[PDB]
Amino acid sequence: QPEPDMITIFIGTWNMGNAPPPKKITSWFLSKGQGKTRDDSADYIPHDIYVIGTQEDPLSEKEWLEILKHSLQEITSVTFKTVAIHTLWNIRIVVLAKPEHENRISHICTDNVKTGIANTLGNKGAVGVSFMFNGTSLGFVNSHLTSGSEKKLRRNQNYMNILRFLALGDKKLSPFNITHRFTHLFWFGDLNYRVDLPTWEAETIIQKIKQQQYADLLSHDQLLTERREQKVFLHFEEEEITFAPTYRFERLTRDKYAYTKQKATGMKYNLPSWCDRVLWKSYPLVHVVCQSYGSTSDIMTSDHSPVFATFEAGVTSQFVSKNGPGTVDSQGQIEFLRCYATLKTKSQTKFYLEFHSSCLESFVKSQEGENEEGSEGELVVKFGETLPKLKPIISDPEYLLDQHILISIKSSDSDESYGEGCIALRLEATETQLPIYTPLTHHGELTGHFQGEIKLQTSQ
Ligand SMILES: CC(C)(O)CNC1CCOCC1
Repeated sequence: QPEPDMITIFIGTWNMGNAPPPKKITSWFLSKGQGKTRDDSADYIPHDIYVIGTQEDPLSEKEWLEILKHSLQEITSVTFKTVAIHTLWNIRIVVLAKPEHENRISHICTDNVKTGIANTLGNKGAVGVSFMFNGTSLGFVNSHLTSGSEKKLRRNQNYMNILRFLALGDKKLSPFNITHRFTHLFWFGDLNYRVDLPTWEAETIIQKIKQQQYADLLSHDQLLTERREQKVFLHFEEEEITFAPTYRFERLTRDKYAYTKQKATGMKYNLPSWCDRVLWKSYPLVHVVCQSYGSTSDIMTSDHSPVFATFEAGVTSQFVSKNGPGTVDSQGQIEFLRCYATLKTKSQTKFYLEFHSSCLESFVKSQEGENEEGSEGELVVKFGETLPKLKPIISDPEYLLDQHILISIKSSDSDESYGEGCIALRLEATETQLPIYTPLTHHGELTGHFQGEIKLQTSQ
């Protein structure tokens, strides 16, 4: 039985509106409805992993697991295994996997983050799951962010609290938040970003939706505009949206958007919006392809429609050589030339680098760089030719070229990371000086850049 080099992953997000689901929800898991939908010829093919995020979920974990498992069994004739389930209030994530994957999955973590303070603490936040699939780390986040058209800044704040405080993946990666801990990170949920148009334009918006003319609406979508302006979800991807707004519907039909202000809405309008979203961030030069992104048309118990997304995701095998793991492989090395960090900090401390990677027996600290001033005011930390030679555990190029090096630039004074980034070893050549680059972020905000050259020696 060969190990896979690619799996498919289903992501669902559904705000259930505190109502039980209808008797049949199979269209969701089949990626059928509006948008980028899955070919009928694939309907009996199971995805490898199904990750289901709900919000406003009224069901017990047991109730929902029985619906999900019976749904997938009806579709695929496979009895899925439960990898993990975690619930914060009415926000839930379920991870299900094909039985053949049970021994490939390990290091399962779950966590939650509650957002807001006093007033604004009590129902919004995120749940998440991580695990290893053979040699590949996978992370999944289901968030229900602050509601209301005039709270986009709060949503952005909720996002930063979630990525700072959600404790998933390898704790040894102490400088790194969830946006650096995983080969593939999927973040989805009722993110609650709205189409920012005047209230008076409500019937015009509905007209456009009925004509399937989304362009003038997506240009006002707050998540797209906040992402363009680098306010949120920096360095994540989202597939093009080609499905109607998923909120806010009258229940039991999809023929009507309920947008007008009511006591029950706090006297707020709910203009039709793409509240329900799936984004991802994968390490550089790893295969990840979105093969569906859309909404169902036939599940109408909630004021939201479910959203699906599916992905091809590259994965690697759990490599054993005669040498590593449990020692170094002397035929392997990673070298760095002409390297420097450019930082936005207004502070003057010395800095050093830390290199983290599962291809190393443990993380490596550099010497301090030499600080200089850039021509436009910047701090430039020069490492030149001074960075250490990294000694990987395995030298085989079929392993090493699939690996990544995480970099943190840390203050000598405080040992606090000022920026984090990631370099792929998927090079065009070995034993050859090649340019490398990563942006540097901290708390998911851009803080600088790291650039230079790499020289990678493998056993070939
Ligand atoms: C690295 C690449 C293949 O050129 C683009 N892939 C992106 C996928 C999602 O996260 C950021 C990287």
